[PDB]
Amino acid sequence: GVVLAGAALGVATAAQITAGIALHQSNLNAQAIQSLRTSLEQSNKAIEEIREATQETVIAVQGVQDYVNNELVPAMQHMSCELVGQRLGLKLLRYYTELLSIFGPSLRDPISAEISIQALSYALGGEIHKILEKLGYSGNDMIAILESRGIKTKITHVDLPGKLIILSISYPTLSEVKGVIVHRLEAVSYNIGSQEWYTTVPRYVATNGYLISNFDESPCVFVSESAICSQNSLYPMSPLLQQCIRGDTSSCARTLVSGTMGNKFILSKGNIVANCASILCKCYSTGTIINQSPDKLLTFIASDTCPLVEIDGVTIQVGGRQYPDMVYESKVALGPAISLERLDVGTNLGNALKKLD
Amino acid sequence: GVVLAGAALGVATAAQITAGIALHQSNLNAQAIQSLRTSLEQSNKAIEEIREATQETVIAVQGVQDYVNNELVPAMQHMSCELVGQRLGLKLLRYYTELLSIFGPSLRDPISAEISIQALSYALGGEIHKILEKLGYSGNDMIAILESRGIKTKITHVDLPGKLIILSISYPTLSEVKGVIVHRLEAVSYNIGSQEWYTTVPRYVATNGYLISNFDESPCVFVSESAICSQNSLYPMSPLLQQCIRGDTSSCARTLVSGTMGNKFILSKGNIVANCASILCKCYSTGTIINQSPDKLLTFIASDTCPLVEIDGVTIQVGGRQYPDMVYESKVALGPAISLERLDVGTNLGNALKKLD
Amino acid sequence: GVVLAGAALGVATAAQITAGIALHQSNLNAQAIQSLRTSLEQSNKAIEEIREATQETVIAVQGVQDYVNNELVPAMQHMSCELVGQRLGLKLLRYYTELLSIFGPSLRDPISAEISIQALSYALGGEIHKILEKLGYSGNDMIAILESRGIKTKITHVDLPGKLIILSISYPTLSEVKGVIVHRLEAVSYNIGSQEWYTTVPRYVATNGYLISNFDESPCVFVSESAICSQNSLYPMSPLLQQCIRGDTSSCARTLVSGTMGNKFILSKGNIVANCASILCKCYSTGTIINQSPDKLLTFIASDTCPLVEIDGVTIQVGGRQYPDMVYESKVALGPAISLERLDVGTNLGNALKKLD
Amino acid sequence: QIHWNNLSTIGIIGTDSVHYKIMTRPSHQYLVIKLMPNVSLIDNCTKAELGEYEKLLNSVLEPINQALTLMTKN
Amino acid sequence: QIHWNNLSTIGIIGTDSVHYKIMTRPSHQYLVIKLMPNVSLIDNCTKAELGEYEKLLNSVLEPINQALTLMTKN
Amino acid sequence: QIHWNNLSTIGIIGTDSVHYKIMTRPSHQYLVIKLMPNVSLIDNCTKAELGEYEKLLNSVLEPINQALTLMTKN
Repeated sequence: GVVLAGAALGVATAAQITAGIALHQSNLNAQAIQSLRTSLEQSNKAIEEIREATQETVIAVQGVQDYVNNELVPAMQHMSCELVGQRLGLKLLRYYTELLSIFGPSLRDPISAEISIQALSYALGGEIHKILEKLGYSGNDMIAILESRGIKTKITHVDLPGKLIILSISYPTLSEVKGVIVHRLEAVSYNIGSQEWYTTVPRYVATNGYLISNFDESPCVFVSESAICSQNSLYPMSPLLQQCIRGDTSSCARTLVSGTMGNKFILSKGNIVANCASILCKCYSTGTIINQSPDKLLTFIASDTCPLVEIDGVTIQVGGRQYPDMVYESKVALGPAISLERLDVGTNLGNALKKLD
Repeated sequence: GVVLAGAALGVATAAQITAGIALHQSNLNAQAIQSLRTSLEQSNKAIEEIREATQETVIAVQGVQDYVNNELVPAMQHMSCELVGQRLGLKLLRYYTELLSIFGPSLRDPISAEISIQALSYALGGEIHKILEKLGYSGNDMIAILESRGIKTKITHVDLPGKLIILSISYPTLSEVKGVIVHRLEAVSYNIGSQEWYTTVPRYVATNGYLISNFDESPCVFVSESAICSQNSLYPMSPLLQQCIRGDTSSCARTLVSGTMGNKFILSKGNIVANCASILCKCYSTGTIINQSPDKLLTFIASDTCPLVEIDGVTIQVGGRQYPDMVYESKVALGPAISLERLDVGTNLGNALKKLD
Repeated sequence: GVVLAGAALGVATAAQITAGIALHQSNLNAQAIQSLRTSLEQSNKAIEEIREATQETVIAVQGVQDYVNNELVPAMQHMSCELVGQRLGLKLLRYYTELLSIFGPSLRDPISAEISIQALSYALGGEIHKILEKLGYSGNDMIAILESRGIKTKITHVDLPGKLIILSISYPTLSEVKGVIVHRLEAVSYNIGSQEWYTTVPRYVATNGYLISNFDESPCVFVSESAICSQNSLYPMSPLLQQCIRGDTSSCARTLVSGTMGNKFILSKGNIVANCASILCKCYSTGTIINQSPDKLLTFIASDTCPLVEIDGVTIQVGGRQYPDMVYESKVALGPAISLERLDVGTNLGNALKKLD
Repeated sequence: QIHWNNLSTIGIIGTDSVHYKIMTRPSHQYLVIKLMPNVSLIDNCTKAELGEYEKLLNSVLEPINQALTLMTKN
Repeated sequence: QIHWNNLSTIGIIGTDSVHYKIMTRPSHQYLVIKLMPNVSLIDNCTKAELGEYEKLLNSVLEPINQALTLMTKN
Repeated sequence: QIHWNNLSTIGIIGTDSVHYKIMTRPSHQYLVIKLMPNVSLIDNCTKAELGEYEKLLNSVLEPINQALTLMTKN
């Protein structure tokens, strides 16, 4: 038998078809729905575990319980029934405002609707951790801490006399890809003549075997072992970006600084690398400043050149050299300018339009 | 007579001039303002209807009334006057924080200021529906439900001894354009060899007679009859976008997928169209899978090819064919890649800059 | 002596090094930390001034004090200990939700972390003005009003038995750049034949001597004397934008209108300039409308042409002419179209990709 | 109007097509924001906070007040 | 894999490198949003606001309800 | 400095021109965030929620704590 006949439906998409099939995996229609209905009357609980035979435990939510728990006996002198009626009427209309914001008519496709556990907060009573706590996650553990970002919900069923909607949530089950390593990049500023610059590159990069991907910053959280991306995160890259991070900076672009702020020095692998043609680098035990060739763009420091260095009032102890030494850089090209303002890109695409003309 | 002399004003814009003219349409200055002042002293109401002779009814707002309604007699033992004084002082400073966020010095042009009814919520007491309810709109009706997006307010007058600002709001009055039809597009994924792609096009399109416009997604709400755009919504399109949606896909661009997610099948007009060279499509009553030509990119299904089809564990009943059959596609070109990351567009505009050099 | 040895640290950045040096400027580790610990036990104050000898006054914050101040004696009949225990448990878990949003694992670099005084509000008890009030700023004065945007905080120290984090905030100290003038631009619409357009330029411009910069709109507040930018605000411009605002509009681009809305007239320096080939401009005392040459794009009005003008029902008194008169414009070029939709820029960069192919 | 026959070959299927309306503004209505919390019920309380707030109100309003007196008195 | 030796010459220094995990969904769980505040404790109160809200619920739900009856009954 | 005479011919009219200031930081001030709600008034209550929160605090803090011990002790 089918629940899906095309000549009477006409139009539906992939996720909608799979949601209908998964809804028919629920035999709630086959079974009497009165038992579900008749269970939920007397629950009187913010989050309750109502079990269903040969099925997952139903978890029942409520919205606004605590004030009604509060002002029964007191309000008899504390606040009049109408007064509290106005008071409730306010919150209820606020609750309607929230549900009309999220369950309302800006909600596009309720068959394929994907409603995250964060945004439902005041709809789900303003607490998000307790429901996931019921799921069996401590919040003291690897899943609850790293991943609270993307526990998703979907719409399954609507009943009109119960006036209620039935959702079904998923279980976070972590599994690493075989050859995924996430590198968090970072850069320092420098100068050429007097101009001050630094390199414009994507904040993160992600390599899966040979393949290197771009990365999202909004769902993706960083723990010391791995990068947890609770939503699908691996948006692709470009060859003219993927050539940048691997082995060449001939194509990687460069920017001018925001005011006078910039990173003029850094410690990496126990080595101080900086542009000491810009600020004060002075050998501490010897007592003299170090100059730089004008055909060079930075200056690196290991223990052998000077054991302790002063950079504008600090006292830095360094270690052994972990780097090759500074070969000439004037035969390795530098990137073009970057301007992050779509009007400029538009103006010059409108220039591209002029060139086409 | 005039209220507008240019040699003493100097500089003002179009909306500012019209706001000044509409302010002089108000004869509040001509009439005694004491009656307005002296009415508002004893209103003691969150939202009240104070009528004004030969003028629209003034509606008076308040901010924080209910707690002061609450703790008079109880606080005499419940909470000390200073304690409640500190408590109020907190909210009042929060109210000042909100009004300094919105009526403050980030507010650009208070003559032409346009302040929507949504953002004023905690300023207007945290309830938005009741004021529009006073306007005479049910919230059970066509206007309140479809259109709560864009009921706008403007600044009319400021009085210093009353310390108050006078706004005037408009009335939502819906009127359809003569030949406006809104189409919500949608697409499915596919592959060429092993590469997985889908078509990158604007989420909505809007045609007004011959003219086809782009569309906004933030104010525009969808009811079953029409698309309600409460703010001015019809931002223009480009010829090199308008050629895409009408009759040709030779210019429409295509993208690579986000992880492995994609729409490999769809039901449209009672017809299953999919790429069954990618996932499992198998004729149910016959019992065999269907293959696809490598010179083809999808596969369409009507009743005549197979009455019921299985797509990865489902059972689909289809109807009559509503489509022309698959002619060869290799003589119709495909779009270029799309990368939604302004650094890449910037990098390649900086390439365009290199080409200019 | 050092607190910074490179062979044992390995990797750290510029701001992290300076934060470590500034942490060692704090002799809290050198001094007994018990006195700090033992002071904070009995503070019992939302914001307290605990002084530290030969050091700035420590200011102690709390989170949720007032309800615990409220329901001790009353709750003995008003609300059960468990009931209030559940009630508190709710807020506490909400407090954990907020701190896990901001102090949690989405927080990237706590050595270089920059946490503004706005976002910490419900973490810092929901009041922002009082702490700055303690700093000695009225909120009636030039600094508190103009600049509440960017008072920054940074992380200094973490203690585990006290379970507490020690921040150190800065002092707003205003100082103007020597030759910085901020111009807020504005434009009106017009037509050529029947097409309706206006000029697309950056909302603000900022000139520092010869140099002209772009400008940010999110932190930058406008007082009548100066433009206050509490965060570093002066993001750079492009030569192909900087040539636009100074002395030429041959490169400045132009747009088509959003619906029928546009500015068809303006008053500047006591002069009405408009396109009166579009709407009704009629000499009031004479009684006749004024037409425009089709080789012209606007029409300017001073006292000498007509003393009082009517523009669609208004009565405008003008003054003396502050402008040169309308020379022909057909030998001065006009800008290309602008489309603010990255798909279009992407589509045409994908066209640029096709051109490269 | 739409040549959908070219559109389904790479899968462009419009799941909804509706009309479009725009709202118009024939008249107006008055709405007074009284910034002062009109609660004399305060029983001589909040005096200090309201007294600070009074002064706050000058930086709240005055710029706008002048901006409007330039529009009215000229 | 990364040729960092070309990267430090203009200062590209990766302060962290971790793995990557993705979550999978072997099973599901049921969760009923009862939109109606089940508080008969109301003692015959809020009757008017709940009665207005009942009607609100038609514009809240019905579109979705139909969207789901088209998926079920066909 | 601005050649406004070319700017009004297509209508560029600057309604405001002000100066610009930047804030500087001559000194600092100390501010202790005590994450623990110091309310012994709790009368032996919230014990379980605070006891869960104690453990929460390790995932709250420890990463940062280590990040800072690497800066101090090296």
